Amino acid sequence: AKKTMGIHHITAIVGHPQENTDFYAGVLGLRLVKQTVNFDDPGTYHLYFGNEGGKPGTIITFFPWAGARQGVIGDGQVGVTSYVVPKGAMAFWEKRLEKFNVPYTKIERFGEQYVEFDDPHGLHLEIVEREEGEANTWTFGEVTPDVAIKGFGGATLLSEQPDKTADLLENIMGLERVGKEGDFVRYRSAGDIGNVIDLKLTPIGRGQMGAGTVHHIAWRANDDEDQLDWQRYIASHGYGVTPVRDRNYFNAIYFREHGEILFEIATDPPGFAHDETQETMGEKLMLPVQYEPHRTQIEQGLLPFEVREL
Ligand SMILES: [Zn+2]
Repeated sequence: AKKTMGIHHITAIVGHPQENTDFYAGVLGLRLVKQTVNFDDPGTYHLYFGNEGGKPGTIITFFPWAGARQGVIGDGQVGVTSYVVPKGAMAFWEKRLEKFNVPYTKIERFGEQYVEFDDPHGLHLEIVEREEGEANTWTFGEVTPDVAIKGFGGATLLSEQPDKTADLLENIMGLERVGKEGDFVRYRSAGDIGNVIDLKLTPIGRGQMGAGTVHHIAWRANDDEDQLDWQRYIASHGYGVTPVRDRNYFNAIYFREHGEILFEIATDPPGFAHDETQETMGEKLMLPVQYEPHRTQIEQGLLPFEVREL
């Protein structure tokens, strides 16, 4: 079958863009690498945060719509998004969360210690220390390369049918089974980031779509050719798959897996530096060219916000 390097990006519906940004840039120190709009709804932001380069495996993306049409975290969703930091950096993050009045808990699984906390709109996050994965050199506030979030450590999936999700991850998608512990089976992809995928083995009841939930998880393809191969393979192995959609910073295909999680395969190229320079990406509102004749309509409707140090 096929083999993905790991997570490309994760996409979530959240609340006010300023609140979202104050958390992901202000607290977590991630770079806003692209501000654009939702391809489907031009009157809604689509914000992309990541490491200094917005590299695949570091990219968290948001549809911020203020007013919180709140969903419920449950089966058929990514339950927890995992962020990896350098070895020894746990205390930096614990003290920083405390400074910002963000409660956290400490849990252990598979011999690793995790800091668990929620973002302002209810998404479940965690931080884990690992040597693997390139340092994030985006300096923002007190966040420096020796402590900065390097990207995703992985994610924890809540599946309506965990046996089917496991079969997909291991036997179709080429992830290696690490083992089982507690209520989890763990899988590892071959990349050095976005690579540790935990699957909860007992269903906790179906989630509800809406704000404060993860919308989908995207897995990496090396290039357009690899993605086309994925489309052919996935469609012939028991799933519905969309046509390729050009999202400007990558091409995308989507398929809902049997545990009801929405998966995506996204190409590593071209990335976020091809309609803005690497040094300025994230600074201007970029639009799908189809909407450039409505820039006035579009901007008039978007809430202002700024990336700011807290
Ligand atoms: Zn996506």
